[PDB]
Amino acid sequence: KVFGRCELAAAMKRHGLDNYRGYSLGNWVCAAKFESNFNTQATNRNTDGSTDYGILQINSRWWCNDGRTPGSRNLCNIPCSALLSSDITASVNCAKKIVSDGNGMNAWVAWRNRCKGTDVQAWIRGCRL
Ligand SMILES: [Au+]
Ligand SMILES: [Cl-]
Ligand SMILES: [Cl-]
Ligand SMILES: [Cl-]
Ligand code: NA
Repeated sequence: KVFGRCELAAAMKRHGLDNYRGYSLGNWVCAAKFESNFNTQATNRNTDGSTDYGILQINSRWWCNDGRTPGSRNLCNIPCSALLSSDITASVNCAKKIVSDGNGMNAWVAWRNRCKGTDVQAWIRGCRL
């Protein structure tokens, strides 16, 4: 599923991501945008063999289990395939855990290089929230 910009914002808020750990909704969306371009089915392989899944490109090294990432963890306790679902609940609960891990949203390289310090608010401009 490819979400609409305003559509994902709504979903993200309903699931309490809006301002979770102090990160405004617009930050979360800017992330989704650059991590997956709003497509719940996005997968991207990393050189180290781990794999990024979902709207937030959650990694198999620590957060989910794909059964193919030698010596990794599954800290969110979920098959990485739950992160490719049309319902974003799982991605959202795993992100809450990820973002609370000490480094905040830097955990998402794309957010740091493309969202951090930008007018993230633009991402929700217009949305009926
Ligand atoms: Au949802
Ligand atoms: Cl594994
Ligand atoms: Cl949803
Ligand atoms: Cl922080
Ligand atoms: Na795993």
